[PDB]
Amino acid sequence: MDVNPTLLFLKVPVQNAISTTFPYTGDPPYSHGTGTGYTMDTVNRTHKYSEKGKWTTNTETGAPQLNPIDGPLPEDNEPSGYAQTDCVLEAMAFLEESHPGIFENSCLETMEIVQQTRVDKLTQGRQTYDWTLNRNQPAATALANTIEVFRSNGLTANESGRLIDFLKDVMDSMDKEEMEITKQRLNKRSYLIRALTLNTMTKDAERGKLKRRAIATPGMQIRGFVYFVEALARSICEKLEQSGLPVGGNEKKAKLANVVRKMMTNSQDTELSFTITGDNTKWNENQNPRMFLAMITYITRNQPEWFRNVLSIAPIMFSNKMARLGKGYMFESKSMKLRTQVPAEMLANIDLKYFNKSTREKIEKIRPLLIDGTASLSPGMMMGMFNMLSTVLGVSILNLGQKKYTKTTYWWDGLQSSDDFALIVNAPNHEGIQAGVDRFYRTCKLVGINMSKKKSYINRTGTFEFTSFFYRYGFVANFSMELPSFGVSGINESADMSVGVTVIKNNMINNDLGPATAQMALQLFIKDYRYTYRCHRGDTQIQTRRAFELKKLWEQTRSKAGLLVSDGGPNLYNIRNLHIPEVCLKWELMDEDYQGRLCNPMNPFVSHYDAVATTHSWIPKR
Amino acid sequence: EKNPALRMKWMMAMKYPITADKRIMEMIPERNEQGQTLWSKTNDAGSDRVMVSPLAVTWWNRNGPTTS
Amino acid sequence: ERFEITGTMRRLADQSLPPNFSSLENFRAYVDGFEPNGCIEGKLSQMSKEVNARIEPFLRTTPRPLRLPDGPPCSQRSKFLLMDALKLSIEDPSHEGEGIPLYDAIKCMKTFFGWKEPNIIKPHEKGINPNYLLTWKQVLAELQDIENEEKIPRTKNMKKTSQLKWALGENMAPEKVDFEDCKDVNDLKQYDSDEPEPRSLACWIQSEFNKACELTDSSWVELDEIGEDVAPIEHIASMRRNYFTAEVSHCRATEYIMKGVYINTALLNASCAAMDDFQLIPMISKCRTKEGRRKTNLYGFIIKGRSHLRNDTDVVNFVSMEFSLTDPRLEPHKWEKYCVLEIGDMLLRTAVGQVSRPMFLYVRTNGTSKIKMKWGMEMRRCLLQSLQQIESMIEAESSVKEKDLTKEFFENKSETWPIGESPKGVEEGSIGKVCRTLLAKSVFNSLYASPQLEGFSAESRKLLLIVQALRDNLEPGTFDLEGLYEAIEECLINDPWVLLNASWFNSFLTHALR
Amino acid sequence: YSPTSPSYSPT
RNA sequence: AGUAGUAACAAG
Ligand SMILES: [Mg+2]
Repeated sequence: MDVNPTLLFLKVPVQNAISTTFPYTGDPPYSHGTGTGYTMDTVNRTHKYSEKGKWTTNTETGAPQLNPIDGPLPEDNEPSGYAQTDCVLEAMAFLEESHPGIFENSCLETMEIVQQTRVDKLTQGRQTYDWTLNRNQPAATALANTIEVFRSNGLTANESGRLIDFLKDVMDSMDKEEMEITKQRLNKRSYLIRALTLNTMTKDAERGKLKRRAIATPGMQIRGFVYFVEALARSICEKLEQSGLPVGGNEKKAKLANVVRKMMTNSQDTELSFTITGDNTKWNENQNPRMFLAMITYITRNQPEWFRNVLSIAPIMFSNKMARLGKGYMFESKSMKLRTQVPAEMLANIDLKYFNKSTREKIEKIRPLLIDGTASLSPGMMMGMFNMLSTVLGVSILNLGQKKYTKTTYWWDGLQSSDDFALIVNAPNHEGIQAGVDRFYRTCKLVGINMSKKKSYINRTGTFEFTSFFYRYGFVANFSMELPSFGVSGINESADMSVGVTVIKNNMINNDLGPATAQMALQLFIKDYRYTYRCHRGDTQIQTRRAFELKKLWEQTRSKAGLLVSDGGPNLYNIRNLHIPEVCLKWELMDEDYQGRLCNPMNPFVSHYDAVATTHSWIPKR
Repeated sequence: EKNPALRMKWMMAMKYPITADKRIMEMIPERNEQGQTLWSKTNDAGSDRVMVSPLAVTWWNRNGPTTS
Repeated sequence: ERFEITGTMRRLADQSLPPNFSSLENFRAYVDGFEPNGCIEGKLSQMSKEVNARIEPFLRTTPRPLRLPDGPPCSQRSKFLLMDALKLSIEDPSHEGEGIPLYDAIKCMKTFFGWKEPNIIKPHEKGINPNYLLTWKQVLAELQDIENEEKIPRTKNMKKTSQLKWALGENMAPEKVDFEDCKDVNDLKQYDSDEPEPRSLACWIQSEFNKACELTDSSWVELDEIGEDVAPIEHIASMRRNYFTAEVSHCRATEYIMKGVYINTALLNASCAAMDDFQLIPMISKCRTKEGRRKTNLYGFIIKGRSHLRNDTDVVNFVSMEFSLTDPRLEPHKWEKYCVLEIGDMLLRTAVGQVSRPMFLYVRTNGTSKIKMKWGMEMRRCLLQSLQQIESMIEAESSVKEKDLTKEFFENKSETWPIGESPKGVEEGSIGKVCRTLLAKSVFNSLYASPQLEGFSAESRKLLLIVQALRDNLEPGTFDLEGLYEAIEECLINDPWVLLNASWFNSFLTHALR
Repeated sequence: YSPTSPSYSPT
C-alpha cells in the first residue's frame, strides 16, 4: 500500500479536513538579495492598467503623473485602472440612502477622535521610512527624529501633545524653502520628494506564493492622516453589516450564517441561490487615490472645512507619491572573479548592456519616471493601508444588490474585507443567475474592482470561503490560522511562564486553537521551559547542575503542589488555568516558610502579561 | 545572536548567568553542601553587583529568611 | 478649530483630481451638489459586452489531470538521510541531562568493529571526489588523536585541511570591489536569475514517505504532565490528545522530528559561538526501547564550515557524512548531490542464516540558513498541527450529530479511512494510520518546505474545493479553469515533495470523479 | 532485520 | 562544489 493523504477527501468533506491543505510547519519562503527588480514590476504593472489616462507634470515635484479616472471603459477582461467618478459617487450616494446618516454620524465620532489623538499614537507602527536619515527605522525612532528636525526648523505645534497640531507642522513644513538635518540643508523641491516617498523591500515570510512580492512603507508625514482616514472608514465599517472588518473571528463566524440566512429563508421554492467564493485581482494596483479623495469629499458633505481638509490630505499625498527603487542590483565578473552592489540611484544613468533581456526591459520602461533616482507612482496604491476605506467602496457595490437598485428578477448580498469578498446571487432561473453575476462583475469594473476569474469559483449556496473561513451548511472551520513558537520567551523563570501560558490562552480566544492542541502546546512549553531553566520536577532522575538544589527543596517541602515549576514543582496548569499567574494559582498550596522566602522582598536577585514579584524575577547578564 | 530565547538557553548553560547585589555574598554561602559553587567573586561591569548561578535562587527558597 | 490647505499643498491637491477639474474647490462643488441619475445604469449600457463573467460549467468531464514536468529524475535535498540512515547505538542507564555529544558519539563509534579501507562507490558528478574520502579519513583519524591527548576536549574543531577548505567553500566567492574600480570590465553582467531546471517525479519520494508513516519499536517523544482534568472540555481535550499521542508516540516521522531538532539546535549554536572553527557536530538522537531502557543513537557526523551569519538568509556550508546500509547504485539519480563511500561490512546473525550487508557513508557538501535552522528546531509544531488536523476533523463530524464523536472515532477498530492506493485501487486504513499519515505529511511539509509547495498547496486547494462542490451536487462553475491550472502547474518545477503532492492530487481526482 | 537500526553485535 | 531561485550567500 502506497499512502496518499489527499485520498481522505473521498470519505471526509474538504471543508472538514481543510486544516490538512496548509504547510505552515517548515520555514517560510524568504527573499534573498535585493527586491529592487520586484518594485519596478509593481510600478510598470500599475502604469499598464492605467496606460490610456492623461499624463501631467507636477508643479512642485516635476513627476510624470498618470490619471486613469473617467478613462476609456474597458473592452477586454484585463485588469482596468479606469474607474468612473459618477459611478463611485452614485455608489456612495446609494450607501447613504440604504443606511440613513451613516456618513453624518461617522464624521461626528471621527472629529472627536481627531481632537483627542496624541502624537504618541504614531509610535505604535511598523518599520516606517525615516526621511531624516533616508532609511527604514522603528516607528518611535522615526517620529522622535522628525519632531527634533521640526523643532530645529521652527515648528513646535506638536508641543501641544495633539496629533492634529503635529499634522499642522507637516502642512507648514511643505512651505519652508530649506529644511536642515542635524548639518545638511535641502531645498523645498528635494524635501517634498522625501515627504511623498514610499520605500520598498521584498516581502519575507509570505506563504501561498512561488515568486516574491514588493511591499512598500510610507514616510512619517503621510502616516498621521491615513490613521484619521482609517478611523472614519472604521466608524463606517462598524455600522455596515456586509463589512468583515474590523471584527474578530468570534463575530466573523456568525457573519457567514447571518448573510446565508438572509438569502435562503427569504427565497421561496422557485428561487435559485448560488454563492461565489470570491477574490479580486491586483486590488492595490487598480484603486486610484483620487477615488478615495472623491469618496472622502462625498462622506464629508455638510461638515466643517477644517475636517474635510485633514482627511483630504492623505489621498492627495498618495496621488502625488514617489516610490524608492530599493537596495539596487549586484554584478558578477566571470573572468576576473569580482562582485559589486550598484545602488538603485545609478539605474537612471547606466549601461543597459550589463543587465539581461527581461531586466533591461523594466529598467527602460521605468526610466521616464525617474526624478532624484526615485520613480514616481501617481496612480495605484502600492501596499497602501486604506484596507478599511477600500472595504467601504467594495461594500457600496454589494449594497447595489437589492431589488430596489437592480430593478430585475435577480438580486445579491455578500461580505467584503479589502480585496477578499463572498457574494450570493438569487434569481428565478439560470439566465438571471448569470445576468446578476455579470451585472456585479461589470458594476465592479466601473469602480476599478477586477474580480480574479482564476482565484474564484461559483456553486449552489451551502459551501464557500471568506477570509479563510471554510463554511459548510452552518459549520465554520474552527482551526488555528498561524501558530507561534510555544517555547521559552527569553526573559526569566517567572516572566517566561506567565508569557508562554498566556500566549496559549490568547490563541484559544482569538486564533481558535483546539483544546486538545492547547494541552499539547502547554505540554511542549513546559518541556522547553524545564529544559531551559534546568528546573525538572523534584522527583525526576534527570541530571543538571541545578538537580541537587531542587531535589533537596522537593525533599524538605510538605505541600509539593505548592512549589513552582521553576522550583521543581509539578505543572498544575490546564485549559481552565491559562489566565492565572502561577504564584496566584499555587498560593494556597504553598508551604508558609517556602512563600516566606519565594516572595520575601529582602531577596538579592531583584533590584526593586500578569507578573508576580518573586526570587525568580531575576535579570540576565549582558 | 539577537533572538532572546536562543540567548537565554546559551546563558543558562554558563555557570553564573544571573546578576545580583554584592550583599548576596554575606546572606548565602559561596558553596552548596555537595560542593556546587552558588555565586562568583567576579564583579559586574555596570553596577554594584556580582555573578550568581541559578542554584542560588533555589538555595534561597529552601534555606533563607522567613518573613510573614 | 482651524486647519487650512497652504500654498505648496494646494498646488499639489489641485493636480490630484479627476481630469478637467483644475481646482479642488471647483471639484468639491460638483461633489457637494451631486444627485445620482442612472450614471452606472448608463455607463454599463455604454461599456463593452466583451467585459463579463461567463460561467464555465464544472462537470465530472471538465477537469483533466495536472501537467507534471518532464526531465531528469529529482534528487534528495533533505539535510539528513530519512529512510536510508543507519544508527550506531548505546544503552544510557545514567538518566543524564545534556550529556556531552562528542563522547556519546565516540562510545557509539566504539560499538562497531567492521570498518574497512574507504573506497568511493557513487561519486559526486561535479565534485573533487577524492576530497570527500580524505575528509572521512581525517574525521576517523582526529577522533583517535583525542584518545592520546593530555586533557580531553568537550568539542573537536577539525584541522582546516585542503579537502575541508574545498568541501566548505573556503575563499570560493568573488571579492567585493567598488563600482568605480571595476566599472570598465568585459564580462561584468548581473547575477544569473534563471528558472530552476525542471526535474521529473522519481519513485523514491513516495518510498521515503511510506516509511515516515511506519510505526517503530522505540518511543521517540516524551511530553511533560499537566493539571488534573476538572472542566468538561478538559476531559474531551485529554481524551483526544492521549489517543493521538499514543498512535504518534512510536511513528518514524517522530524520530525525524527529534533528529531534525537535535541537528539544527546544535548546528545553530556552533554557527554562533564557533564562527571561524570547522566544528565536528555528531548527529545524535535518544529514545526509549520496547523494554523501556534509555538508548543513544549516532547517524553520522556534520562538519560545519565558517558560520559568519549577519542576515537570516546568509548561508552556512557543512558536510553530511551519514551511515547507511542502502546501496547507492540502486537509485543513483536520488544521490545526484551525494558522494557515497563503502566504509565497512556489517554482520547480522538472523534466524534464516548469517547476513553480511556492507556499510556505506553518504558524504555531501550542503548548506542551511539561520531561518532554515530556527524552523528545524521548531519541528515539534508538526505534532501540534497533526493533532489540530484530527481535532478539527472530529469537531466538524461531531457538530452535525451535536454529540462529541472522539471515543467513537478512535475506539471504532475497523479500517475505514481512504489513506493509500495499491494496484487493487484505494486502500482503507485505521484512525491510527490516519494520525501517523497526517503527521508524516506535516513533517515532510517542514523537511521539504519550498515556495513551490507553499504556492501549489494554496492554488490546488481551490480546485480541490471546486471538485468537492461537484460531489455535494452544488452545480459548480468556474470563470477561468485553465488559468487556475496554469497557476497550479507553474509551481510544479523540480521539488520531489511538490511533484508527489501533485501526483497524489491526480491519484485523488481519478477516484473523486468516479 | 531492521535496515535503519539493526543489531550488529551480540549480548 | 554547495545552498539557493527570478538574486543572493559562498565572510570583511
Ligand atoms: Mg475568498
